[PDB]
Amino acid sequence: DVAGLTPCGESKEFARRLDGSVKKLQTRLSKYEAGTPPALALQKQIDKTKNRFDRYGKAGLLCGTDGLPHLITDGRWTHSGEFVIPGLLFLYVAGWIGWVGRSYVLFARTADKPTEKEIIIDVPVALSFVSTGFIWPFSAFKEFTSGNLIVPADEITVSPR
Amino acid sequence: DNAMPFLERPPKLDGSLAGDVGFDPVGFSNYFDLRWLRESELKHGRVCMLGVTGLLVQEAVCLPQFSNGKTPVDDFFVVPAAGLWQVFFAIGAVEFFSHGFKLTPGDMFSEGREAGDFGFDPLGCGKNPDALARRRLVEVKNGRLAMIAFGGLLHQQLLTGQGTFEQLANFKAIA
Amino acid sequence: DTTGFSGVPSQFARPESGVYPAEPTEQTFLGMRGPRAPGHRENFGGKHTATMLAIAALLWQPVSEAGMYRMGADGALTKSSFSNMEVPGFGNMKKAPTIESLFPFAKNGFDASPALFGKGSMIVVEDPRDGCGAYANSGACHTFLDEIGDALKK
Amino acid sequence: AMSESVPFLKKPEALDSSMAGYAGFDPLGLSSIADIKFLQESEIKHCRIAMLAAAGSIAQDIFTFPGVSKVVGTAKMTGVHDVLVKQGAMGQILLWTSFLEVFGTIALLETLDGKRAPGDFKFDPLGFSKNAETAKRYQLSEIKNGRLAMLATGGMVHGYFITGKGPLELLTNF
Amino acid sequence: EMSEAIPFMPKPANIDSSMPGYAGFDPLGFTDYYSAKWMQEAEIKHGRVCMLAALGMVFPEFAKFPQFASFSTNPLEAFYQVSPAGWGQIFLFIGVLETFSYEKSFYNFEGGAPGALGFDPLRMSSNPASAKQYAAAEVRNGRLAMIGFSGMLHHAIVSKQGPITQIVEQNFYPK
Amino acid sequence: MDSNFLKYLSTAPVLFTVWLSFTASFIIEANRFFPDMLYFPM
Amino acid sequence: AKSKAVPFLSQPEALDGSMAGDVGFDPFGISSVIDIKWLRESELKHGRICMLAATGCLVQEVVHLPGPAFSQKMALNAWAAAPRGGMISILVAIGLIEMISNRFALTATDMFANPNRVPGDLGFDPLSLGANPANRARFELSEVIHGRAAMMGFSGMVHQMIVSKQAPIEQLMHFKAVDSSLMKLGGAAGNLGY
Amino acid sequence: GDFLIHHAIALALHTTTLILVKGALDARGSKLMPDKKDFGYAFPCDGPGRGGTCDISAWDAFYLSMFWMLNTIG
Ligand code: CLA
Ligand code: CLA
Ligand code: CLA
Ligand SMILES: CCCCCCCCCCCCCCCCCC(=O)OC[C@H](CO[C@@H]1O[C@H](CO)[C@H](O)[C@H](O)[C@H]1O)OC(=O)CCCCCCCCCCCCCCCCC
Ligand SMILES: CCCCCCCCCCCCCCCC(=O)OC[C@H](COP(=O)(O)OC[C@@H](O)CO)OC(=O)CCCCCCCCCCCCCCC
Ligand code: KC2
Ligand SMILES: CC1=C(C#C/C(C)=C/C=C/C(C)=C/C=C/C=C(C)/C=C/C=C(\C)C#CC2=C(C)C[C@@H](O)CC2(C)C)C(C)(C)C[C@H](O)C1
Ligand SMILES: CC1=C(C#C/C(C)=C/C=C/C(C)=C/C=C/C=C(C)/C=C/C=C(\C)C#CC2=C(C)C[C@@H](O)CC2(C)C)C(C)(C)C[C@H](O)C1
Ligand SMILES: CC1=C(C#C/C(C)=C/C=C/C(C)=C/C=C/C=C(C)/C=C/C=C(\C)C#CC2=C(C)C[C@@H](O)CC2(C)C)C(C)(C)C[C@H](O)C1
Ligand SMILES: CCCCCCCCCCCCO[C@@H]1O[C@H](CO)[C@@H](O[C@H]2O[C@H](CO)[C@@H](O)[C@H](O)[C@H]2O)[C@H](O)[C@H]1O
Repeated sequence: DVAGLTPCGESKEFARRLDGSVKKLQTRLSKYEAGTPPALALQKQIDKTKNRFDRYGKAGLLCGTDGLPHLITDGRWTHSGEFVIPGLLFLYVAGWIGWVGRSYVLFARTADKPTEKEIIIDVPVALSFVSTGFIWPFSAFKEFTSGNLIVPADEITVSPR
Repeated sequence: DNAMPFLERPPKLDGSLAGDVGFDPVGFSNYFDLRWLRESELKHGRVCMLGVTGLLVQEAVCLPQFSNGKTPVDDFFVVPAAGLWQVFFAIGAVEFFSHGFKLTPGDMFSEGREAGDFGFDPLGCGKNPDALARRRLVEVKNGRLAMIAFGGLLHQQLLTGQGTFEQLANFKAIA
Repeated sequence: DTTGFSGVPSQFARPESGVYPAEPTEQTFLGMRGPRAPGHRENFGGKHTATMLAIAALLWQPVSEAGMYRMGADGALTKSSFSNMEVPGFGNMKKAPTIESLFPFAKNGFDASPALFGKGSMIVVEDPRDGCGAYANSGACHTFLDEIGDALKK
Repeated sequence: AMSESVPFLKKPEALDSSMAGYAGFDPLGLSSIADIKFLQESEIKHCRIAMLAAAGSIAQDIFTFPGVSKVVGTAKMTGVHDVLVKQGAMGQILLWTSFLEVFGTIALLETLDGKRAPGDFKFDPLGFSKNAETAKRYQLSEIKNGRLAMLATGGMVHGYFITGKGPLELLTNF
Repeated sequence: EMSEAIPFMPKPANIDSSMPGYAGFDPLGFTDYYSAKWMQEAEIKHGRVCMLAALGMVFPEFAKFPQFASFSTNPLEAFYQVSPAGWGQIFLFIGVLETFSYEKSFYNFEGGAPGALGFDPLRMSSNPASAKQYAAAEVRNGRLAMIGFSGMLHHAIVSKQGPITQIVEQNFYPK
Repeated sequence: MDSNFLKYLSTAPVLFTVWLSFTASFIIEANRFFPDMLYFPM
Repeated sequence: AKSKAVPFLSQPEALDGSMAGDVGFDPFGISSVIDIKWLRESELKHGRICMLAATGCLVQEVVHLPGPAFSQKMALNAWAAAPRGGMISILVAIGLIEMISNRFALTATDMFANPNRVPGDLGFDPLSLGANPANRARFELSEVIHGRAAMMGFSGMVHQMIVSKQAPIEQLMHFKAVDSSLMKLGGAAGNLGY
Repeated sequence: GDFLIHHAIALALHTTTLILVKGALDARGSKLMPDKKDFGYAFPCDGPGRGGTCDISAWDAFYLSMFWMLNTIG
């Protein structure tokens, strides 16, 4: 398929990975009686292993010669669930955390003792800030264009050279 | 009188325009220019008078260089495409010259043009003022009548597929 | 201080606009109460919205029943799509976009009607009770009240 | 001030004897909820449509226009509706009443503006309401007959569901 | 002062009624940070490019140039069917046209009106009313063409056809 | 509850430990009910 | 100065009997940490959603739109069967309604910036049913009570559809008691997993 | 495997560059020692005051980047 890779549902080495993984569990299950807790546990593991391999086979992942699923991250839309869509989810959460922490640091600057607010956090005000982060792209961009995100170069302390 | 006596008379409909019976229930002339709306009403009306004459004539007459459709609305589909395009551009040229190249609502009436007026009276039928006033009201009402009538003729000709006069002489209800 | 979730941007060191428009009281039928321009509710108030909704509901009736209706030998009418009409002058495009492209009921199998629901695709109304009563039932019907009676006699 | 129609209840504080068909009957306080001019226009509209509906049920049981019996046979009341939806009859009625209702929407919005009495379409081609007392007598009468026909229409159609007959043959049989 | 487009928000300070397509619409305040006149030149140039581009996505549905008569009516395939010498000539011609805009912006930025590249051969916009109507109409048709081309592009990605063909075949949703 | 004990629970190490224990706990629960999510399923 | 709902506790501050449905019920003192305006916005919003949702479960059991995609008597099955495109259309339309109806004041920090803004009052009165100020107090009270009742009722309906895989009134008319062998509660760590 | 090792090499190149660039650009001065150019390239420290100034010279950034160069070529 892409880059000479094989879809995991028809690669024979993925099938051998699944078979060897289940024989490894079955030889451990061969040392226990049926209704015992180790037998129940190992059967649950065998079912979980089979479920994982079956799901990966039908997901559109591309296995290599090794038979292990490979990730395509060049930007094509048929593989966006492997890097582009997890990446969009990450950047939303990371920008949320950054926007919320910045909002609390600016609130804490206007406090009676600004350094006491950072080792003893005002939890109602900080929870007020953690709730605001869901619309951080719009709030942060409006913050940028209104001249309130970036400070000018002459209010920043720098080294002599 | 008031056309719709239960409704209050629209505020912008003074009697100065001919054909004014105070009929504006939806609420136009409170949003749009009455000068533009009157120009659209006369243009629609004259096009539909010519259209009803064309529909009736083409049911009987056909130029020798052209084929003949089943119906005068099917006459559109047997005249060559280049001919339709030439007619379209000829009408466009007339629209350009008559309005002086000002066609938009914003500029069409910047020269103090009178709605419906293109300075067209070769036979001098509008020489007399009072006769002109009567012919203004006659024009607007015949235009309104031809608008409804053209709608009727075109849709019945599409539905039946049998003209106007042959339809009347061979009337066949919906079954 | 700041109580928390107070909502005033000056208690959270947030930049506010400083402009808080006066809140009016007039309402519109499919709109909201709020600050408008002068003259806005007089031209786009309840009168406008009701009349426009009425005209849209009237013009739905030709649109929902759109098609090429033609007579056969008798008066029987056949319905066809507007696609079958061919425009004669536009080169390689033979069939042309019509009112069926903005309202494609047929592809989704809707059978639209002027009332909005046709014979096909009619609203479905069923009976939950299933033809039995609240109490003292017999057969494949055993209510919550019957189980209250069943538990009390056991 | 107690209600004349429901004596243990108070007067409904939005209804006054200048209205037509007033009996002080608003126990649930609905005249306080909705605008009263809307309620009056809705009542007269419901009244006139139901008067036409009741007369149509009676007349349809008595006689039927030429040709209609072939297209709709044993069917009556709601049963004809579905058959006549297949033909173009019901759709044509919907179209023309909808056309009238667009202007009725404009009329109702003028009524809520306060420039028109509810139910006033000024329609008096023959002359009956020339005199003021006769106009009042007709106004009270038309609300009274419309109310009676509202309940009538209800009864007629529900009797059709129960028996399959309709108003006149339900009188004749059982 | 309040925005006209968005009645509950305050007016964006750096846009004004003087500008032809003004609606008071700047919710994220780009003009509070960037130059309003640079944004107008960019909006007008994007609009002209998208006006041509929307016409170009639709037009080879009707007729093709004889040379490219074999080329596809899906525009995104006809993009790759053209030879690189042809695309090089297109890029050079656009470059020649962009020399006048490279000279307008970056050198005499403050002299003139946004989008005024000295291209008025037919001497329109002489009449002031016509000039106003044409300015606002160019802006609004440019914005409409931007939205229209963006639509038509992604629709050509989903249904592997052109706009008109997609509509006619009723291929309106992902197959 | 006492305001000085609530002020102690607002100190940085307590909130840090509670917040990341809560964070760790819903990652653990999400991987219990939905294990082996190598890709966004689409 | 004791609470009326909970007679052995003190009356919580920020609860002064002005708001409709104010019976002094705040034992955990959420109103002392979270501003009461935000809490009343959230209570009215939750309640309105639930009022529609409870009615949604009951009506969806009885009345359906046409088509096989809408023939799901059990409401928890309607979630999966109803067309995804239209369900995400509902979600996007809800998001647009949330930003516009709140007038871009959505965050906890910015909502109520305008002193004119009232908790739960979004300006929604299309038919001007609240025009009469005599009816205002009991309307506010009965809206609050309908919202609370519907929160409790929808919670019950959803978890009774989970326990019994039946639509709610059909569950009432074809009732079956819990075996207790199935639907065991907890137990993930008692058996040490699996 | 080649993807992962190329990204590790990129990290090593950037980190070695960071110490060497920071050493070159802070060589003339910083906030701890703003007059660092008066003392030269290789000096031990500025003493225990101002919090401590061990490894503050530009030579010491050569010293610290030598470990990262060895790691990178490794
Ligand atoms: C929420 C506060 C906050 C914010 C908005 C930023 C923002 C930034 N940091 Mg800083 N940083 C922070 C906290 C924060 N930092 C803390 C707590 C530390 C100590 C570990 C650092 C240490 C640090 C270094 C060493 C570097 C940055 C860099 C950067 C920049 C790029 C993003 C990045 O590299 O992330 C990197 C983030 C980290 C290394 C640590 C983040 C730790 C957590 C996840 C964030 C703090 C959470 C905080 C407790 C929020 C509580 C909120 C609550 C009170 C409401 C950006 C300017 C880089 C830079 O200058 O690039 C130009 C860089 O090299 N940061
Ligand atoms: C004035 C405009 C107008 C026009 C152009 C039409 C056009 C049409 N109507 Mg509609 N209709 C109108 C007004 C109009 N109607 C009004 C105001 C009503 C009252 C609500 C109706 C009620 C109506 C019904 C119920 C039916 C039609 C039907 C038709 C179709 C008849 C086609 C045919 O072959 O009939 C040829 C028939 C004739 C030439 C005979 C006409 C004579 C009729 C039978 C006399 C009726 C008199 C009546 C009692 C007058 C009282 C008026 C009052 C109650 C409003 C056609 C599409 C029929 C249809 O769609 O069938 C497919 C159908 O069944 N129309
Ligand atoms: C941008 C406008 C737009 C467009 C082009 C579409 C297009 C489509 N939608 Mg819709 N949709 C929209 C906006 C839009 N949607 C919005 C804003 C919502 C949220 C309220 C929805 C919710 C929605 C649902 C839930 C469904 C669709 C469906 C469909 C598809 C089939 C439509 C059909 O067959 O109609 C012909 C059918 C009808 C006209 C029947 C109408 C049924 C009535 C009117 C429902 C009552 C509405 C109710 C009162 C809503 C009130 C809430 C609202 C005010 C917020 C089609 C792709 C369906 C789908 O995906 O099927 C494949 C589907 O199930 N949509
Ligand atoms: C302008 C608008 C006008 C609207 C007018 C209509 C609405 C007016 C308000 C109506 C409010 C509801 C009234 C009922 C309407 C339906 C009537 C009906 O037939 O119901 C339908 C059902 C019965 O349904 C019956 O089914 C039978 C077959 O099984 C029959 O054949 C009939 O179908 C039908 O009569 O009614 C009930 O289930 C009532 C249950 C009991 C309700 C309370 C009874 C009286 C109170 C004493 C109870 C004490 C209990 C103590 C504890 C006991 C614990 C076990
Ligand atoms: C205002 C809204 C009010 C919500 C009320 C909640 C109603 C339902 C609550 C449980 C009902 C009965 C439970 C019996 C069921 C029961 O007790 O099962 C027992 C289970 C532990 O299993 P065992 O050790 O009992 O195994 C026992 C053996 O018999 C079987 O193997 O207890 C739990 O830990 C499960 C709950 C998760 C604990 C963490 C929850 C998530 C934490 C989120 C942050 C805190 C929130 C509150 C946490 C408590
Ligand atoms: C001829 C063009 C035109 C048509 C065909 C048309 C049709 C309908 C229909 C048809 C189904 C409905 C239901 C409807 C309803 C509303 N229109 Mg109307 N409308 C048209 C023109 C304008 C303008 C120019 C404005 C406007 C407005 C509103 C408001 C909000 C008021 C508010 O909430 O305060 C509501 C509810 C104003 C606005 O704010 O729009 C965001 C505004 O300036 N409309 N409109
Ligand atoms: C400058 C100047 C003059 C000049 C000139 C020139 C060359 C002027 C050229 C003007 C042009 C080409 C304007 C074209 C605008 C196109 C638009 C607005 C299309 C929008 C498409 C839409 C909205 C759509 C869509 C679609 C979507 C997305 C989904 C589809 O499935 C379907 C659908 C089709 C509905 C001259 C030469 C006279 C001289 C003068 O002195 C100065
Ligand atoms: C915002 C928020 C709130 C909230 C909220 C909530 C939870 C709101 C939920 C709203 C919902 C559920 C809206 C549902 C809309 C359904 C539609 C439009 C159906 C269209 C059917 C169609 C097009 C069809 C079809 C057809 C197809 C295709 C093929 C046929 O075989 C079948 C069929 C014929 C039927 C509130 C107000 C409470 C408060 C606060 O302000 C915050
Ligand atoms: C405001 C406004 C207007 C409006 C509007 C609207 C849309 C008003 C609609 C309001 C609605 C839909 C209210 C619904 C309340 C539902 C309740 C109280 C259910 C409680 C359930 C319980 C207690 C239960 C239960 C159950 C459980 C758990 C166990 C089950 O086995 C069984 C059982 C069923 C018994 C309009 C738009 C007209 C305009 C106007 O200008 C302004
Ligand atoms: C006139 C529209 C104006 C703006 C429209 C622009 C839309 C903006 C982007 C929305 C994307 C369109 O949404 C896309 O189309 C339809 C909508 O159900 C869905 O398509 C799905 O449902 C349709 C409708 O029955 C089926 O015929 C089709 O087989 C199925 O794939 C796609 O899964 C979805 O990806």
